[PDB]
Amino acid sequence: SVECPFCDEVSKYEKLAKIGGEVFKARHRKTGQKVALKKVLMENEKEGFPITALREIKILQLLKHENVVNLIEICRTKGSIYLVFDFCEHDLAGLLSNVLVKFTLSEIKRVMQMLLNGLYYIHRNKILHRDMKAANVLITRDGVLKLADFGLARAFSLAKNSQPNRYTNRVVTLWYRPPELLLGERDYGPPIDLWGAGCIMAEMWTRSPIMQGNTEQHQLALISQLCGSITPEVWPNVDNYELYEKLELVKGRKVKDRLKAYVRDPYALDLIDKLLVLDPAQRIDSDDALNHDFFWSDPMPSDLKGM
Amino acid sequence: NKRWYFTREQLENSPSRRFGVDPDKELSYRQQAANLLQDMGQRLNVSQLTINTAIVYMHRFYMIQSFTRFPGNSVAPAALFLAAKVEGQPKKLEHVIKVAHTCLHPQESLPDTRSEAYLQQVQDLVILESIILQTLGFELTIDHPHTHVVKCTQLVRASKDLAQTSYFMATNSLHLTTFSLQYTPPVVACVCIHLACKWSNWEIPVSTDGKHWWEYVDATVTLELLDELTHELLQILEKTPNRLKRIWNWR
Repeated sequence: SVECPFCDEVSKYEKLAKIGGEVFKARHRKTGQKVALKKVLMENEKEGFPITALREIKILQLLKHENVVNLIEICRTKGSIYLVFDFCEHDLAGLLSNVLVKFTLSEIKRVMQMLLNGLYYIHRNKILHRDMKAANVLITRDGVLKLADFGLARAFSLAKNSQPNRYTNRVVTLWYRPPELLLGERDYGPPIDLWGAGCIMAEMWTRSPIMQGNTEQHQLALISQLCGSITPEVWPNVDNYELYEKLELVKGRKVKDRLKAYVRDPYALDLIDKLLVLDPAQRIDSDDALNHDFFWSDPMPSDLKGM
Repeated sequence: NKRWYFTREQLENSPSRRFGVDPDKELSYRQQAANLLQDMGQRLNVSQLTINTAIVYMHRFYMIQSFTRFPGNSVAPAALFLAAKVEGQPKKLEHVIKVAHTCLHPQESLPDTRSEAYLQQVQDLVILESIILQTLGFELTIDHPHTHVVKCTQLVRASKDLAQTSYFMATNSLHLTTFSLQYTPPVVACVCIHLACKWSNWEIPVSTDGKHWWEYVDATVTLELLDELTHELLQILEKTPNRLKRIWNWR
């Protein structure tokens, strides 16, 4: 037996149920405190401990914020490893799909405010989440929103000294994946996360992912039927991409028009329009979005506890 | 935040001491692990930062475990494999194992990469990496004095020379001492700049106020401490053959 002061055995927790990629809900055996246990998958891993897990851990250990999921500790098994997180009862997908659930404008304001605040926080810390979707947005029993699942997140940098960034391009789920990525961009930044937020905002009313593509080409056509067509006029330098016309695009902004039915409030629609902006550099950022008159109107943001 | 910092008394009663290893012997075991890490690290073509990270992993690992139980020659390669993954310069498992083998046994020749023996040492490495991760409680993000050196040198408008010598002091401070287990990286960085100034016969002008330069780097630092730690570091440097030669002005 070897000494192990700083990695407790997961036996301190009692496994209750697969809520998830193996995710278990569990209960601390002494305090009753609820947690989520995420086991580290070693399917093959012919290179010791998975570098991606090292990465995710480094990032979770960095990010400590009210609207970001909280890694409590790492547990061993005596061999496997489990990431232990503060437990969250609900997740946005489960709520947006359950018809027995209804948001007022005020609580929706509240949701979007916590979400944009989480993004602002992770970006201020030089992290890209890269997996924006409703199912990665958690909500605790007391109505606090938390961003989860950083297994696809990545640190970024101030890419100067004339050497553009070479980040991975096949990142973020298709329905939430921003235009930049679909054209093969590798020098992208925080705006990719902001784009998905757009899709989710609309999802608060459509109760369903606004843009569901078969393939990437289907995603781009579908995206175009809402946001207009790509053009060096709308998006200066768009030309620069090797897949511009080489991808059989359609020359052809019904964005505010197609959603008027679901989302009633003008400011909300304006904000969604400023999130779902084609040119990433012209796309609203988390700071200005939090500032949008949408959060500063009569139906002010309200807690969710109630519901 | 004070989990991996120790008092001199904590350093005296290390796990290795408790198994009959002299202070001096244990210190020697540490210097040898750092030497092996540097050799392997150079051959694998990782950065000094990665070697350094692996060295801190090692230093901390031996505040929890005993050398009588875990030999430097086993822990070093795993620590380096891990540090290379963590610092974004991943080296293949077989690769680190091959280089480890040539460093430890220059005259032997690699086993059949098909043998039960080789398969077992690959599995031993993976196992040791898991043990290291668990001893460190998966706390893998390490801060080095070098970061603070860069910043501070500029903050005294030092010659390129002086800056080069300061980084050299920092790296040797990792190989030769347990400063990383006792003092924060910014403090160590002050120690290194201080020794570098004395060694280069450089003098940092008293600030316009009457505030010393180091006061802009870490508030807890005092001249008494600086002189004590530079004397300690300098003493071990004098015991290391050819080491000072590298920074000795030969003109």
